[PDB]
Amino acid sequence: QCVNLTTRTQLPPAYTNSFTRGVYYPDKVFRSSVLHSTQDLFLPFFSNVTWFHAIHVKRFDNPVLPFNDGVYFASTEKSNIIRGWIFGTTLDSKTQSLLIVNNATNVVIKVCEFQFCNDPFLGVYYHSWMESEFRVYSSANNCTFEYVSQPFLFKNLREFVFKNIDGYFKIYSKHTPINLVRDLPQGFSALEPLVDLPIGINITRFQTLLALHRSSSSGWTAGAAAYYVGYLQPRTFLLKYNENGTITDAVDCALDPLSETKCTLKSF
Amino acid sequence: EVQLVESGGGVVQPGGSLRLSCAASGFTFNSYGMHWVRQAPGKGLEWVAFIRYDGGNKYYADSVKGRFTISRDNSKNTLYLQMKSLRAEDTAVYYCANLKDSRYSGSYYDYWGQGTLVTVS
Amino acid sequence: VIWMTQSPSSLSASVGDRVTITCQASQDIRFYLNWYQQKPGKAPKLLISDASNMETGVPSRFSGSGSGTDFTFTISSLQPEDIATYYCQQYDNLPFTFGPGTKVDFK
Ligand SMILES: *[C@@H]1O[C@H](CO)[C@@H](O[C@@H]2O[C@H](CO)[C@@H](O[C@@H]3O[C@H](CO)[C@@H](O)[C@H](O)[C@@H]3O)[C@H](O)[C@H]2NC(C)=O)[C@H](O)[C@H]1NC(C)=O
Ligand SMILES: *[C@@H]1O[C@H](CO)[C@@H](O[C@@H]2O[C@H](CO)[C@@H](O)[C@H](O)[C@H]2NC(C)=O)[C@H](O)[C@H]1NC(C)=O
Ligand SMILES: *[C@@H]1O[C@H](CO)[C@@H](O)[C@H](O)[C@H]1NC(C)=O
Ligand SMILES: *[C@@H]1O[C@H](CO)[C@@H](O)[C@H](O)[C@H]1NC(C)=O
Ligand SMILES: *[C@@H]1O[C@H](CO)[C@@H](O)[C@H](O)[C@H]1NC(C)=O
Ligand SMILES: *[C@@H]1O[C@H](CO)[C@@H](O)[C@H](O)[C@H]1NC(C)=O
Repeated sequence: QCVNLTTRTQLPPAYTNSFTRGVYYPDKVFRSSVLHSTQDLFLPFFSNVTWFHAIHVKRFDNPVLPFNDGVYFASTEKSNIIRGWIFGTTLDSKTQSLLIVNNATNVVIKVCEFQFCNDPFLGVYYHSWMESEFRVYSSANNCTFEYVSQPFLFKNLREFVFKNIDGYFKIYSKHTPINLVRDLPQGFSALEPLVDLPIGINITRFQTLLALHRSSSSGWTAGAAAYYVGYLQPRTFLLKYNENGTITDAVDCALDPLSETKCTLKSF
Repeated sequence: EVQLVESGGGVVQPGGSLRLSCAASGFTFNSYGMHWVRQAPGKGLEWVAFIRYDGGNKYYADSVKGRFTISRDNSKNTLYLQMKSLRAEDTAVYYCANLKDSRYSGSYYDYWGQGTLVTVS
Repeated sequence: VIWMTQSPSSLSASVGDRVTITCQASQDIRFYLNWYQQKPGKAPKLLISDASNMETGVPSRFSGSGSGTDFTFTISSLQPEDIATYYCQQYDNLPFTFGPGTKVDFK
């Protein structure tokens, strides 16, 4: 049974500085002690990343966002409210949609003709604990893909990159400690590849799934939740690999004349 | 919260030019593609142009292709339309819009501005 | 370029009457059709997306359906505030196009 959570008006956006974050390993190739110039979809340096407050403190506002050419997603929470994502086009029974949901022991990824709720969420009950996906969708049929593995998900900062190229949905991720609030940290950390899913569907829009506790819409409560969303662009990067093949630095060649010089000369 | 404000309208001679602009606020403008739509007096809606979120790919209606140029500045949240070689037939109210589109722009919300009148005579 | 047409170009109906507007595409556009409602002096309001999905805030008296080339917009019980020009718009491919527009008047 779907319930109406989004009974409030839409809140205005906030923005933060991406600094030098959102860089991922462009391929599965080992390189070391070398500066490599690569052209791929990357999050532009020092760009404005949208900061969303899906649950503000009981204001529930968890919008459907465009996917564009790829999405940079990040969150900092210990409450395990963010569980997963929905990717697709019409996000209804007319087309195939990708549902990624994490839980206590596993991650379940399905591609089906899901009929999603207007403002879908994961239902969590306490008796032992019970969890239901029927608060996300009413029904689903014509499933084409299924994958099950281990969970994808101071404070812990979780970063993901979502791409959809030539039928492959590519996920990159990184998990780091953070002692800051209301922003993204400075410094460099590359995101390692997580999984390549041979799905073969179109993605133009996506939504974040939050878990709510049963403790009709007025009976569903959760603590504050927030996340950051950026978008990838066709950019040229100079990536610095150390002796162990770990990327320790990077230059966004279009950030400024100085960066252009570094990329031209292949030097930091 | 969401606003779209067209400006730069007015009266110009045939064969002349005019640059329109639309100021966006209340939403993350740099995440969405944007459209221009025009409506001549007594007529229906006509699609004019579309630009992607990154300001890269641009598309035009055949009736304005080669004359109009669409552009955007994401640091100012401003959408622009540069019209060259204007004709009497181009008299219309011009709107900037974020049209709900599950195929190309990925917009889940439909937003329109107020409309700015362009007269060519 | 896909051509769009609507029929009738104009209809009159009274309060409580059922109003149907037909939109036809020259090419198969699947389920990618929007419906807009425009009143004089105002920008168009979206009522239906993806052929049959209702926008939030739109009264339940509005509905629509169809697939491929032939689509229908329906008002199950016309109200005095429903007097407007309705447009269909395809977004299956670029360039996007709007239909001629159907004016619903008051009987
Ligand atoms: C995912 O998005 C792509 C890109 O829009 C869709 O590809 C497009 O599919 C349509 C329908 O098959 C193609 O139209 C057809 O083109 C052929 C010529 O190749 C023409 O003979 C047919 O009469 C018709 O016009 C369209 O060209 C094609 N676009 C591109 C760039 O290839 C794809 O179908 C979408 N996937 C799903 C499941 O919707
Ligand atoms: C977390 O997700 C896993 C994976 O879907 C759930 O485990 C499945 O449970 C069903 C129902 O009992 C079984 O038929 C499947 O064979 C199980 N699969 C695996 C890999 O274990 C698990 O129950 C979920 N956790 C909770 C609390 O619901
Ligand atoms: C949610 O709102 C719709 C009206 O848009 C209503 O029909 C539905 O019953 C509501 N859901 C619940 C659980 O009340
Ligand atoms: C980010 O937004 C600020 C306004 O808050 C603006 O001054 C700055 O130029 C923007 N930077 C980029 C890269 O858009
Ligand atoms: C399932 O989806 C595939 C791919 O779109 C389609 O060809 C097939 O006909 C669908 N099956 C059913 C029962 O809808
Ligand atoms: C590289 O790996 C070795 C272990 O084989 C470690 O001692 C060294 O500190 C690492 N260097 C860097 C830059 O990670």
